Amino acid sequence: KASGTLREYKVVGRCLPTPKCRTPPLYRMRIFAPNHVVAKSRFWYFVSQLKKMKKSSGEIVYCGQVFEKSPLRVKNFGIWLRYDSRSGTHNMYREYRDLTTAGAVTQCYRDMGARHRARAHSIQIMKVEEIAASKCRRPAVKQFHDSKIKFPLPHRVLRRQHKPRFTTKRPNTFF
Amino acid sequence: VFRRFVEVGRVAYVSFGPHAGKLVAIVDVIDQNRALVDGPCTRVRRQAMPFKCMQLTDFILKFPHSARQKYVRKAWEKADINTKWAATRWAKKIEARERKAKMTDFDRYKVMKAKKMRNRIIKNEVKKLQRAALLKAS
Amino acid sequence: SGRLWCKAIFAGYKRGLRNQREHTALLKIEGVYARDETEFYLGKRCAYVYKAKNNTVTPGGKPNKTRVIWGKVTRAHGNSGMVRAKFRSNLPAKAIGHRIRVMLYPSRI
Amino acid sequence: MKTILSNQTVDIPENVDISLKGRTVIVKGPRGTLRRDFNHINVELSLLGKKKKRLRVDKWWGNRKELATVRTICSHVQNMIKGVTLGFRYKMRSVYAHFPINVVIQENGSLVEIRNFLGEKYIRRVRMRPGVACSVSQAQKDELVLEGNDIELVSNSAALIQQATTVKNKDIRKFLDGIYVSEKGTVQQA
Amino acid sequence: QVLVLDGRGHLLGRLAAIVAKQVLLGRKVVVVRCEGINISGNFYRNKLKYLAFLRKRMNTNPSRGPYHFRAPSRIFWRTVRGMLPHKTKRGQAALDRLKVFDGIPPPYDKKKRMVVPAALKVVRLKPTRKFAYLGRLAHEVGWKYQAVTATLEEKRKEKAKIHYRKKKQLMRLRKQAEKNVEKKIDRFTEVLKTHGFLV
RNA sequence: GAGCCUCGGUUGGCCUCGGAUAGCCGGUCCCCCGCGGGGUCCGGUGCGGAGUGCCCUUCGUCCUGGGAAACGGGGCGCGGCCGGAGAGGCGGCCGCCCCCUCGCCCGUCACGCACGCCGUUCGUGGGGAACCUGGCGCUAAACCAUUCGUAGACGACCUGCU
RNA sequence: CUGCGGGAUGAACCGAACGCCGGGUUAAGGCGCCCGAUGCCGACGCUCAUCAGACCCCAGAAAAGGUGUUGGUUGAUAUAGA
RNA sequence: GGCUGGGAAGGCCCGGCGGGGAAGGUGGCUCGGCCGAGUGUUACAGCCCCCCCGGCAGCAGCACUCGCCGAAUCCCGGGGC
Ligand SMILES: [Mg+2]
Repeated sequence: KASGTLREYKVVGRCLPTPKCRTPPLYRMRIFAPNHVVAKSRFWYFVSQLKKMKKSSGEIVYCGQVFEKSPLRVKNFGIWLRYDSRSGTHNMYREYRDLTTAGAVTQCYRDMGARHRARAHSIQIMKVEEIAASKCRRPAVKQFHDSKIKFPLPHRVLRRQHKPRFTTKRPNTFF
Repeated sequence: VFRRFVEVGRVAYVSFGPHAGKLVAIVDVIDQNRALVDGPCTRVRRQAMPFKCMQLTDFILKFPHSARQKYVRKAWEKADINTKWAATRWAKKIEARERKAKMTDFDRYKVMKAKKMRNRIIKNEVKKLQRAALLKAS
Repeated sequence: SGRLWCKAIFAGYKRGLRNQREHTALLKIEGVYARDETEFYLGKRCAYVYKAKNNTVTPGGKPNKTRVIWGKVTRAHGNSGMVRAKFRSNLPAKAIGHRIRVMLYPSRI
Repeated sequence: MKTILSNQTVDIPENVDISLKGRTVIVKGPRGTLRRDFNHINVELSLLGKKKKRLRVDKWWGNRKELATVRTICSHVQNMIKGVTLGFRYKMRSVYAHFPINVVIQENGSLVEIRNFLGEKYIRRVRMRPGVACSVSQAQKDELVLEGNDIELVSNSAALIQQATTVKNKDIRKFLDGIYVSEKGTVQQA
Repeated sequence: QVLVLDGRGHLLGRLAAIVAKQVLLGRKVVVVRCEGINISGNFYRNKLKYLAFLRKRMNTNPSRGPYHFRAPSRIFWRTVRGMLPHKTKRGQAALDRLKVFDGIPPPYDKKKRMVVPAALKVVRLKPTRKFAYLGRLAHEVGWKYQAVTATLEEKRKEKAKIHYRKKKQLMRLRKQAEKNVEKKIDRFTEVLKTHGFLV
């Protein structure tokens, strides 16, 4: 599985009806996937991992993207992880600060890949929950919980190094 | 020795991006290199904007860190950020760059003639002043 | 009374790492360093001017030692302002890193 | 991670006058003037308040390694202020069993010669850092006093004269001989 | 029509790649003050690398072996040559256009020299990283003329200070003279500031 | 003045040191040092307008006929004073003759107007070789041959000879 | 018995198979210079090596350790004062 | 054209309910000229934010370009080889 700018999809599915069980129950899951085609595959993978259901023996009842309810508010997201290392698997809890839940999940994937060299296929997303300012364990998120937060830009290394390449003036880093 | 800080209500100038060359005010900080921004009086909606593409000026209006896009506009209008920005040397230099960009060939010819006369007059005056200074030194 | 052509440099032929196609030349126009300012120069006539030992004819003038190879700008080349050009005869490969003048009068503006 | 802001303040006395040339602290007082360039540290050196009562150092977006510089610069400034106000005096005692150590200052205190160390005919001439003056202490049979304004130079000279008297090719645990620093104090205690 | 570049504060490979690319395009490039070149990493790393390069020699006949030039200008020249097809006629012709100097020679001591922001240490290197000066590295591997270069550069800087003082006086007198006759150039100044000048 | 070969080009920038958790410009009432430098303080800018995102020069000619500006330029203009030694190879500062009214705005026409068609426009009196004008200065050395052994397989090397 | 693009180099690897050409687009691979192309105002983190690291075949390393640094799991005590 | 018969947002807001940052307030302390600036503590809202009851044209995947899938629910014009 690859990763891009992930979107949250709600997928509802059930096993195909049979004369023994006329009305099978409906199951839903939260799947973060680049598109719906891979969202269905991830839903089937997780359902087969949990229930005795396969794609051939079941069907997808509803698949739809879940829009962010408050895209304009900054929120703290807690994500519970289940990934595989070179050694055995481990359980993790990570906190991220983003405007959207899908953005938080993308940040979680990027951070896991950067810090533990874990690919997307090895990572299972268990639960993503928005959290208030309190109940945050990671000081990195907590240090931004300040109404009177101040910080300058000390070392602004200039870009456009190849905009006109030869100049008589050396650049400036203090602004 | 820093005089510019990322404060709630700081006015920032967007160097590059979709809303390039437009003023905007910082609402809340999202992360180390990302903050919630809002530009109601400068045709900029409320969305995240990285610190890389913004250079903040010396204008700071006071409003709560999570105002709902309405009180920030009121503070912007009361402080009259547009007029103060237009009075600054920064906006004047930006407008000079734009005027240079939009200058046509006829205008270039007029500027050439104007400089041709003006530089000669100024250099004649400079030579006279140099001669006077040399006379004074001796 | 002055210069009416833009300065360009014959950077090389269209090529891969180990194969070279001599029927298309790569030009480096001065002042153009992005794949957005090359739209102006598309279709512009380009010439490679050189002198030789023997005299040749000259339109509207006495015979001289100057000979040229005329060409045409075809398309941009890779985000850096590089321009692909095609000439009626392939360039001698002696002009690598030499002056090629691109004219201004396939005007369409 | 990156700490948003880390800072520490130094409360200087009214006697000391301190100025900063961007990131170079110049400290002058009763005993003299001390200079130390705090470049290559990338901190915000702020001098706030009238009469320059307090010196503040700031560090924005620094990791664990860059964080200790905030405390180390404050410690260096504290040592510099103490030296410019009270100074640093190092007392060291020469230890021997049979051969007595003969120490003589030569120019004023800068050139020190050590004689009869374990009976060695060789005499060690040790030069000290500028601004430090050595002397032969009184009221003690065998003691030396090192005085100066900069703690670094005095301590370096003390280390030089400690390492000058070293026993070679013998059990150092048995042959406990040489000159060792015994007390690290100030010239004036007040 | 000739590029003159000041080597102080520029990284070795970062400047070398750009200079080689410009040289291959028929441009004449002059690199000046090659003792100001700096290389990333601590001084001991680069010292060990140059010593390891010094170990490389032909066992049977070191005269035919690699040529270990000690001058910083020649070190930069070799680094640039490593980025050119010097075995071909085109590469040799391009390399002939390059010219490097230790210090700033009199032919170029009275010229304005450009800097490449894409090769500067302040831009490309973190402030917390360590670097080594090419002059000190060369002096410790066989260079002979570091002190002479330093003395000549000090004299050149004194001369440049005198010239810069004269330039300051000239510019200040120019600015005052503009104020003196500002009434006779009002119409010429208004049209200049209409199209984006003097603003 | 022709006369062969070889090419690149198609306005120049004649310059501080420099730091990047900082810098640029003046006056410097004040102090010190040799018109200038250094320090304190004060006042202006700093996404650099005392910006290479820049500056400098115009790239049609000639007639006369007005206004603004104005003593500027040229005759490889002729004679003196210098700076420059890193690989100087360039400029600065003064004396005397003659000539021109050049830059900006408008009147006034005339310039093979070659009737649409490409290498136009220059650095260049370019660089190398051979021949036609004058003024000012020139007079050989090297090698072979001979000689000697401080040298040597032969070359080579150290030496002597109006 | 098989050329061609890439893997610097090359039996078997990756892509893809061959008449002579013009234009366009791709695969596998790449875009600091050699060397065509990131001369993106690329995004998020990690890493200092006085043996750094840098892409299937493939051209090299193990057990065991490190408060060097960066995340996670569990367990206690701390204003009745660690 | 569809969607959550799009999610949020913009404007006048009206009659309420509770909760939380911790402010024209108080206040131990600190820095300057009652005020300006910085920290903490219970903390209603005259700085605000969030949920629950309900309703107005003002919308439209919006040139205030905050993130979709698209085309008998799709057509026109121009440039280069
Ligand atoms: Mg020509």
